[PDB]
Amino acid sequence: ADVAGTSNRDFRGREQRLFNSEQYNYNNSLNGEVSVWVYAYYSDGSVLVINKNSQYKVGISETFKALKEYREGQHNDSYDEYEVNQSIYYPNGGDARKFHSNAKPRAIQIIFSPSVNVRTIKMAKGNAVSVPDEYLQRSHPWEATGIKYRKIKRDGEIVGYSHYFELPHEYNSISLAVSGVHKNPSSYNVGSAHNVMDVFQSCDLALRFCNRYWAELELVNHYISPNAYPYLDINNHSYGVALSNRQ
Amino acid sequence: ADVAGTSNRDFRGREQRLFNSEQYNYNNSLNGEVSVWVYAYYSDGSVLVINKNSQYKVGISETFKALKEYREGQHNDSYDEYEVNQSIYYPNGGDARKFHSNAKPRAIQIIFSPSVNVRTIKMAKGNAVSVPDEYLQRSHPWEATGIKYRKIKRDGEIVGYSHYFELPHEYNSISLAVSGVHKNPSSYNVGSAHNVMDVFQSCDLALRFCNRYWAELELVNHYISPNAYPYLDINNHSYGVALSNRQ
Amino acid sequence: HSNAKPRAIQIIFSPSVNVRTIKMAKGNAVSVPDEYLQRSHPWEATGIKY
Amino acid sequence: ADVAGTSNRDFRGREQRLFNSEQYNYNNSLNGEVSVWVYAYYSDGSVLVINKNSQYKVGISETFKALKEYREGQHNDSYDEYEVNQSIYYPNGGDARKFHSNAKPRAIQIIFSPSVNVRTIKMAKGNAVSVPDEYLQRSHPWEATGIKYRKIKRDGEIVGYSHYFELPHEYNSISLAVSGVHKNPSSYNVGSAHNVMDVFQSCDLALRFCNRYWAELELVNHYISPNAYPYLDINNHSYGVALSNRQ
Ligand SMILES: [Cl-]
Ligand SMILES: [Cl-]
Ligand SMILES: [Cl-]
Repeated sequence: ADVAGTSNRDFRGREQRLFNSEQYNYNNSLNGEVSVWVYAYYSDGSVLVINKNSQYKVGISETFKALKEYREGQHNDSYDEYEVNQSIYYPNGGDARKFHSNAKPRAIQIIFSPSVNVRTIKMAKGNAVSVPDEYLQRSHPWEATGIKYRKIKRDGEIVGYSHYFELPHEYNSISLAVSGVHKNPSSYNVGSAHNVMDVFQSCDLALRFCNRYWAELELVNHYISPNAYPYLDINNHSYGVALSNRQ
Repeated sequence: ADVAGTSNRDFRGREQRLFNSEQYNYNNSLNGEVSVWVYAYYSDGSVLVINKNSQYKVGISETFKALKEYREGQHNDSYDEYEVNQSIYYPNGGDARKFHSNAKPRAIQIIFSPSVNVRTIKMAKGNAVSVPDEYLQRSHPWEATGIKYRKIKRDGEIVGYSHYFELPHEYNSISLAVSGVHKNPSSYNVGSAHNVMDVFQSCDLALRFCNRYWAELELVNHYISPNAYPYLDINNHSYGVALSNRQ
Repeated sequence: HSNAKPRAIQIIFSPSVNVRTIKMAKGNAVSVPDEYLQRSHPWEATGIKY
Repeated sequence: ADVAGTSNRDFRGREQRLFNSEQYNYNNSLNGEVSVWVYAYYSDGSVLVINKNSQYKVGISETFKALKEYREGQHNDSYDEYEVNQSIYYPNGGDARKFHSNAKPRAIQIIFSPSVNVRTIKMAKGNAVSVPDEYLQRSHPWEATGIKYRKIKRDGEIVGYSHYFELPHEYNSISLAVSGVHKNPSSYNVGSAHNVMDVFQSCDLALRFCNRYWAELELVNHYISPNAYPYLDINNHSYGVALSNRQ
C-alpha cells in the first residue's frame, strides 16, 4: 500500500474527514436536530441548564419561580421563598425575612446549536408575573434578538450562537421563553400541508434535559465537553468541536 | 396657548385618549396577546390562578392532581392525599383517613382576555383519570362553551369573558383543559403556510404564571388590579380597565 | 461560593478619632496579615483612604 | 555574563539568599510579628489549633469549657456535656451519663514563633473553675515556664519553641492562658510613654485563628506546612523553614 499521509490513497484519512463533514452537514439538513440551552447562573456559583432538542423548531419557556435555584435533597427556605415570590409579584406583597433571595439568577446565557437560523430567534423576557412588556394590552409577545447573538467559534468554524445578559440589579426579576427555527435554505416549507403533521409530532418528540451543576468548571467538564456542546465561559473562552472538512 | 379642556388644541388630552385606544387596538391586532386564566377556588378561601399569555392562540391543561390545593412550605397530608387520589381514580381504590379532601376545588372560573374570539373557545372537562366523556371510545375531545361566557364590563366596554362553574358535590372530581384563538376578522389565516412556523414558535414563546393567593381580596388587590386584568368576584362585581377612546 | 462570605466591608470611626492613628490588619483566611508571618508588618496605616 | 554557581556575580543567587535573610530578620525586628499556637489533642485523633499573631506581645486564654472538643455541624451530646462541666466544677455536682468525656483534651502543645523572647514566656494553667493554684488567695497568676520549651530546629536553625504536656489522668481538668513578649535586645522599651499607645493598638490589631483538624496528618499538610509554621509531631519530628543566610 501507499504510506500514510503522503498520497491521495490515504482512504483512512479521507473517510475520517467525510465522517466529521457528514455529522456537520446532517445536523444542518431538515432531518437534523436544532437545540437550545438556557443557563441560569446563581450567586453560589451553581448553574441550572435547561436543554431542548427537536426537529424543525425548538424552544424553552420558564416562569420566574422555575428559574430560581433549587438544591435537590437540601434545605431551600421553601416557606420564606414562597413569601419572596409574593414580594416579587407585587411590591410589599410578601412577608419574607430577607431583602434579596440568593435563589434569584444573576445571569442568563442562551445558546443555540449551529443548525438554527439566527434571523428566526425570538425571546419573550417577561416581568415576574409572565407579562412581556409591562401590560398585556401593549405587549408584543416577543423580540427578535438574533442581531445580539455572538458566534461561538473553534478553529474558525461556528459551533453555536450565544446571547448573554446579566441580572445584577434588585429589579431584574424575569420570566423567560426563547424559540428558534432550524435552518431551511430550500423552498420546501416544513410547515406546508405536506409536512405540517410531522412538525406537530416534533412538538411531542422534542427531548428535554434539566440539571443544576455546582460550578462552571463542572458544567464544562461533565456537561459541555462530553456531549460536544458549544459553550462560552465567564472568561469569554469558546468550547465546541469543529467538524466541517476536518479530521 | 389655549386653556386646558376648552378647545380642540388640548394635545395633552388628545394624546392621552390615543395612548389608551392604541393599547386596546394593539391587543386585538394579530401582533397582540390572547390570555387565559383558570382560577381554582378552595374551601379555605385560597385561590390558585394559572395564567397563560401567547400570540395567535392560548390554552391551559391540568390533571385532577395538579388542580388540588398545594400550600408551599406547609404540611399537605402528602401521603393521605396520594391515598385520596387512589379513591378518586376508582371507587374504594384508596385507604385515605378522610371522606372529602379540602384540597379539592369547590369552583372554577375561566377568564379570557377581550382579544379572544368567543366562538373559538373549547373546553375539555374530564373525569379524574383525564377522559372527557365517561370512556375514550365515545369522547368528543372538547365542548365549544363560548355561548356560556359572560361579558366582564367596565364603563360599557368588554374587558374580558368569564365562564364560572361550582364543584359543590362529592362526585365533582375533574381534569381540565381550555383553549381560545385570538380574534382574526381578516382573511389572512395565521396558520396558512406563510405564517404556520410563527404559530409553532408562539407555542414555545407562550409565558405561564401560577400562584396560590390566600383570599379573593388578595387576588383582587395584588394580582388582578396591578396588572389591569379583568375579573368577576363572588359578589358578581366586575374588575378591569376600559381603554377604547377613553382618557 | 458560600453566600455567607461578605461582599463588602465599611469601617466607620466617630469624629473623635485622630485619622492619622488609624491602623488596619486585613489578613488572609488563616489570620496572617501579608502572605507569611515572617514578612508581615502587623498593620497598615490607612487613614489617607478615609 | 558569568555562568550560574561559579562566581560572586551570581546576583540571582545573592538576591535569593538576601530575600530569605530579610524575612528571618524582619520577623525579629520590633516591626515584626510574635505568634503563639495552642494545640489541644483529642482521643478521636482530632486537634483544635488556636493561633494569635500580634506585634510586641501575644497571648491566648481559654476556659475549661472552650478547650473541650466541638464538632461543627455534628451531634456533641450538648445537654450531657453541660452535666459533665457541672461534675468537673465540683465532685458529684453533675448528672452526666458517662465517667469520662472524650471531648476532654488528652494533651496540650504550646508553640511560639522564633521572634519570642523565651525568658518572657508566662503560663496560667488553671483548675476547671479558672483558678491558677487551688485558691485565688494563694495563687501567683502565672508560672515562667521558658526553661521547659524545646527548640524546634530545621537545618540547625531555631524555627520555633515547643512546650508539650499530656493530660492522661481523670483529674487533668484545666483552664489555660499563655503569653510571650517579642524579642527586644535594644534599650528602647516598646512600652515606654513614646510607644505605649502603639502597644494598646496592637491589643486590638492582633489576629486570631481557630479550627478543629481531623488528624495530625491534616494539621501538618493543610495548616503547618502551607503557612511555613513550626511544629513538633507525636514522633518528635520537626517542621518549619530555615531562612537565615539560606537559598
Ligand atoms: Cl434535507
Ligand atoms: Cl394585524
Ligand atoms: Cl526594630
